[PDB]
Amino acid sequence: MRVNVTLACTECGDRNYITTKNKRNNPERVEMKKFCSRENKQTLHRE
Amino acid sequence: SSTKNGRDSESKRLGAKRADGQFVTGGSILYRQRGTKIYPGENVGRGGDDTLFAKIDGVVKFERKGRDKKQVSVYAVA
Amino acid sequence: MLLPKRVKYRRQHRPKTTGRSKGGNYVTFGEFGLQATTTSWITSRQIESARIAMTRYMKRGGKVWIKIFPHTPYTKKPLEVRMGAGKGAVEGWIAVVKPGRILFEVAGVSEEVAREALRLASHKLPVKTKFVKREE
RNA sequence: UGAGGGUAGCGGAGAAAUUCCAAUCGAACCUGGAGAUAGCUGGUUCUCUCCGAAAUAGCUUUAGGGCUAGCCUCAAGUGAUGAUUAUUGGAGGUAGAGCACUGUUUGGUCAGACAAACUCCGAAUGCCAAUUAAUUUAACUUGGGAGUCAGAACAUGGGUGAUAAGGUCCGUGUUCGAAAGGGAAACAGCCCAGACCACCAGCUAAGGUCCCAAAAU
RNA sequence: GACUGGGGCGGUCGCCUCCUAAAAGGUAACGGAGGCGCUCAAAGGUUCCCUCAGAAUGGUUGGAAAUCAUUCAUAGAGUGUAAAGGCAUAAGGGAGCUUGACUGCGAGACCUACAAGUCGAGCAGGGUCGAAAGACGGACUUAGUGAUCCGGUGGUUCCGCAUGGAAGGGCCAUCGCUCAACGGAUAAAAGCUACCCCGGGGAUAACAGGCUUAUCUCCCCCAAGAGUUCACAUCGACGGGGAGGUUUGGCACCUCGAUGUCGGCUCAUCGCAUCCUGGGGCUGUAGUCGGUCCCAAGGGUUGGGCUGUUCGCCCAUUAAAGCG
RNA sequence: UCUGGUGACUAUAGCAAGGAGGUCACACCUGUUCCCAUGCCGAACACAGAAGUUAAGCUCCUUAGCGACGAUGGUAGUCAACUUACGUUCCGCUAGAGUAGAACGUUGCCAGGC
Ligand SMILES: [Mg+2]
Ligand SMILES: [Mg+2]
Repeated sequence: MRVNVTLACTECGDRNYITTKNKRNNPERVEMKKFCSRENKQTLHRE
Repeated sequence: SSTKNGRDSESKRLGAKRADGQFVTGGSILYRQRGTKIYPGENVGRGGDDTLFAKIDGVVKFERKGRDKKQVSVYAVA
Repeated sequence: MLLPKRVKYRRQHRPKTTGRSKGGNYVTFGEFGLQATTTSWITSRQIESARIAMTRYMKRGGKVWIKIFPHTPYTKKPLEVRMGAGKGAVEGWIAVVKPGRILFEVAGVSEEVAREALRLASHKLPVKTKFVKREE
């Protein structure tokens, strides 16, 4: 199954990205890091 | 009996938009293509989906370089 | 029954029949030939009938080379149907000739035997042919 | 079978046929809502002057209807940006031809052949340009008003059909549509040619010169 | 529901690539031939290096195509998934670090009725690989999708009906569709009419006219052979060429404010491709009878049973029981 | 000119058989003390370098067998015109593909040492 998810920053509580993952190849939550809007920095992101 | 056929894609207008010798501006689209039938030359930038366009504004030339390969250049002074 | 083993497409457009022959104008193997002078399709049943007619009068004392082959198939729909709603199945196979093209060649037989041996095959072919000997 | 009576329209009566209910009954008649509604038919009345189309695209509970775009018209505004050849540059793979590739194919690596979905090659024209010269007179912009969305033959490139139809579906050109006149015996589409009105003058086109019937037995 | 070589029945409806498409773009048919409604946390970014298919020879013979080495190769393999254009600049084949599968934008142009769709140098904010110049806002390229209204979820420096709060609305970010008849009538929908009724159309069918001649009816060329030998007395294989416009059809031009449809009675009339009679030519014609083919339309061409019959089959005749 | 670097005109430069040459250089070649290297291997990419040789590479020269290039002349098509219905003809432009002759064993730029 491929189900879209919606990332969220941790230090600031705000959804700011969308992705899609494969439920077989990655059963655990995705933990990339991307540019944020409030801090002008690059904190983490996690579903 | 029946037919299993018909059913075509419509069109994508896919050829030369500007012609050899005229003053093109800074972002004009110079060719639409699948693959690279005609290469980007100098002062010309190949875009994504291979649609090469101009960068600085000047005259255009379609010039040959190899055995079966071609390129498009744009030169500055008009 | 002359037909290709496999063709890449079974339903083709009809071939063009005006002008003059592309190539195959000269006798090149045998010694006497049969060149057509009018344009028509020939449909591979009228080559089974003009080959055997040449074979019997020669008493199988020479060789026969047919220099055409039906490549192109031609269609037809059954009787008492309305127009459109498809394109019919393959009926048979045609071959186009144009005025100049050698059809048949013979070798290994005399001239006055072969001249009365090619007349028995032009009356089973539609086109008006004549009797051409080799380039000298 | 006479006489007097009863059942009434979303209703009566029916030994049952959609049968009868004031010459009409798959749901009577009369005035009212009501000038119901109609993308469908017929009709629409005075005269001259100038310009003069379309029968195509896209979407539609759409296919004989509608809306925007295309083609005509009147007025304002920019003002050679419109057309035509001559020279010049360049994009592109048709006709033709050829098997180097993908498949087809006849006779002993050699000789020969075939191709809408094959190309080592490849015209004639067309198309886009220069801001270059020569002849001509259009062209874009903003606003007012409609029409048209059933097209037809002939010529010439091809599809479908049977190298069938005055067949049907697309590309380019002309005439009819909206066009009289001379010719084709008669005949919207073929060939010559575009009528401002008058004349009992003239020279010619397509086609014609014995006679009907103008002109050479 | 609509298209529909009348309607029904079957089929198909949107997006992608090729061909017909007539060497720029564009271009139709119930014309020819295939896919799509997804998948990848590495199959994406960057940096450094490598080049393939098969052929042939050899040996645990795993046919030399399991694996193994040498030559030859010019692109004949491969590129997530159809086909076209494209590339060993690699856009193909392996490793390490990695999140640009970024936030705010966007001069210009392609394309187009409108709504949308597509490419975009460059400027700032934060980053990543590389020594650096530099490259990177997804994948070799194009398909993998759906207006509005309405509701749900997280944020908000916006309003909040006397004032202070709140219930509510606003913008930014995302979610609910085989609305697949894919520009989507509504949150919600199948039939019968020969009991039928109004508005239209020869724009569109059934009968007849017309064009065409695949079918249908006759006619002919070549000649293998059947006929003791013998192609042509007679028959005419496999193949080729036409005429007629009676059959079954194809096209939808004339008539839907009427062209109203089969056979036999009554009465005709014309064609020659002749059933009878008249005149000939061959004959495998002894004689009687026949068979074929050519000239010939002047007259003639029966009476009944069975069927609504068209064909037809039978019974008794006759010079003959002609086809249109 | 003559050698090496380095971009251009890009098979008229190629591919293949022969033949000549080497302190000026490029190579061939010996090595693993280390940075560096194999998903197997100093073969390769690095790195150290008295010695060893023109054999292959590169460099020069000639032979045109193979690939590439290619006229003139004629034909096929075809824009325009005139009759025409014929698998058409005649006239005026343009001009192919194949084939013959032939050109052909590269023409040059810029810095560095002879
Ligand atoms: Mg814009
Ligand atoms: Mg737009």
